[PDB]
Amino acid sequence: PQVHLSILATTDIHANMMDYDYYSDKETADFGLARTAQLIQKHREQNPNTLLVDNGDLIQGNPLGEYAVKYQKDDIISGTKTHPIISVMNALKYDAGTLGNHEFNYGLDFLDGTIKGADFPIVNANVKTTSGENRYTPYVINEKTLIDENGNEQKVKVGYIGFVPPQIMTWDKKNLEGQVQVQDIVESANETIPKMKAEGADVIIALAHTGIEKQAQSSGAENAVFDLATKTKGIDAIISGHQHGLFPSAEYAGVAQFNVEKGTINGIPVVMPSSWGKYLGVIDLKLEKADGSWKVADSKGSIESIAGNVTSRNETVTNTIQQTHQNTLEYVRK
Amino acid sequence: PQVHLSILATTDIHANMMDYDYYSDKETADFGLARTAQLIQKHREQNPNTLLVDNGDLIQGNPLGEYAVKYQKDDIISGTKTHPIISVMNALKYDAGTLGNHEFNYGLDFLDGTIKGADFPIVNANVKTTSGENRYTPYVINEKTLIDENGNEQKVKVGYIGFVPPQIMTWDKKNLEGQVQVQDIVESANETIPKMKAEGADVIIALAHTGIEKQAQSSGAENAVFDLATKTKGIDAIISGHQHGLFPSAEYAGVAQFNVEKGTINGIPVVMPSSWGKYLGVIDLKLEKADGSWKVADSKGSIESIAGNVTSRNETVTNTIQQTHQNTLEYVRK
Ligand SMILES: [Mg+2]
Ligand SMILES: [Mg+2]
Ligand SMILES: [Mg+2]
Ligand SMILES: [Mn+2]
Ligand SMILES: [Mn+2]
Repeated sequence: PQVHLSILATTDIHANMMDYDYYSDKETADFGLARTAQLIQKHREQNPNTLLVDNGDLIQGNPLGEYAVKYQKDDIISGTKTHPIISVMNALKYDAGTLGNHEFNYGLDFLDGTIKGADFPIVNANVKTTSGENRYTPYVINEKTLIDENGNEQKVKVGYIGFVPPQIMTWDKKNLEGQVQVQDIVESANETIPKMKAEGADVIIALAHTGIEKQAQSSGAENAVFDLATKTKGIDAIISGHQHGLFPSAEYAGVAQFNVEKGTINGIPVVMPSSWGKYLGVIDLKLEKADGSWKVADSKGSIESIAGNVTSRNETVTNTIQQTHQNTLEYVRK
Repeated sequence: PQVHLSILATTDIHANMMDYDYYSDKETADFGLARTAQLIQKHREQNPNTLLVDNGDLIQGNPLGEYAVKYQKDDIISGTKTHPIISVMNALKYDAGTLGNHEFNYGLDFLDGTIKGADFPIVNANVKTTSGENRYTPYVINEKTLIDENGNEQKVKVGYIGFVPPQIMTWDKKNLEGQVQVQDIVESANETIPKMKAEGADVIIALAHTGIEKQAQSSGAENAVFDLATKTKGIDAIISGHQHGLFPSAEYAGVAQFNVEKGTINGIPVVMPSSWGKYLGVIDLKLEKADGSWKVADSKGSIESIAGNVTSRNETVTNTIQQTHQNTLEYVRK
């Protein structure tokens, strides 16, 4: 009897809550989480066993992100106020998030404070203190009661692990030098996966804030998804970002280890849903239990555009962010 | 009897030649000089006395700009090959251009090489050598034979002067420290304008790669257009950019010195046509001659969107850039 599990994913939102360009000071139809959330609802309606994750580069990039750090830094840091972007994610009932490089742009304290307000775990395994301790929650495992194809309950332990590029040491040198170090993405995965398996994880989802190259690279690579898929063992699904590209896409047809039709790399489903909420990532897993152990019998990775599928703003996003958005308009209009 | 002179302006194109997103690897209708050039053609058909200028942040920003610096650096530097973006500008018969902050991202030598290939002058008055000499052509004056409203010829000397924000010393510290310095925008204008008037300039156009604030600022300001308009004398038209905003726009109604209906600041027409070719700036001057000297009798600044006015790519742009664009696709796809 199988379990059909769906994972929905956003990446590189870059603080675009509304379908709005603060620079031209105009509405747009082309991007924004208020539009992507319409796809999220649609997919949730299709499968009760649905998880929702974000892949980082979330809280920074436009004037709304600037507004939050300028006007609410102290209260966000203390946990008094929830970061307004995190409030949206909370309203949407995200199950997990992770850190992109741009999460570090406003300093470590603001990031810690941002994380404090999330209802869901925000994980990262490769950023460490100067003495070698995990600087963030490295992974989490949640026991989920999923419904199988016979309608029966199946308890399945789902784990999330996250990765950021080591190049944050360059990009955010001022904020980070002397305060953290960053372990190679693949080496972090290999160190951490065994622990997740020991602690009972049945399905492991990588929130890999890192892109895709067509061939192997060595340690320290900025865009390491191919290496994650080939050099590790135990990851069942990979969410990709950072490059602001699309995966799957036709360009990868004929590249060793890639299956464009299935959206897989080395047999593991991978999705990279563009940037700014222009696409939603969708991974389907068919889980099969044997010998008390779960495996992935079949999978697919796909992406869906908001273009042509979405024509209006999601009310949950709009209602949640509205005040902050109007505050941002005032801030921008000086 | 008057002369109607029209000035068309682009700004912050950021190497978007085609209406194409290299990151998602697909066509867009949203931006690109190939679309803006359709507005250029339309406006040129409306008035024989038309000038065309670019306001900087032109050669950098996307993978096409990267392709040029990576694959053609040596030949661009020597002047052996024209920068492909500059070939497009040459083909569209631009009359002048200027330096935005991003022109410095690839170093001083590459920028010098890029400029060598332009058929038109690229001016900048405020970047200086460490000893105080102008690092670039500070201004140019061209005697134009314009046609007045009686159909008669009128020789009018048009000058172009350009400015970049002094903050390039921070943004491009590695490329610039110890090699140039940057004079305050207003102070550069006040130093340079008298010389232009001495050399006979009748009409002076500022290619001001700098944005707009609603009230006065002091020396060293990043966004200095208000101060240019109020603290200098002798500028007849200002092209603004850098902020990626819109001007004229309704937000400025009721702000002292601003006239939204006419698109002026302190009586001088100003335009800021968004970014990436999403708008074309259009300034109309009605020039009158009294006693051997020209003055601007009436003026207007306006911007026009490619949205709703343009539905296809301009052939001169496409034909000129096609090979480079195809090479860029190969580069991006690896
Ligand atoms: Mg960063
Ligand atoms: Mg990133
Ligand atoms: Mg700029
Ligand atoms: Mn990003
Ligand atoms: Mn720009």
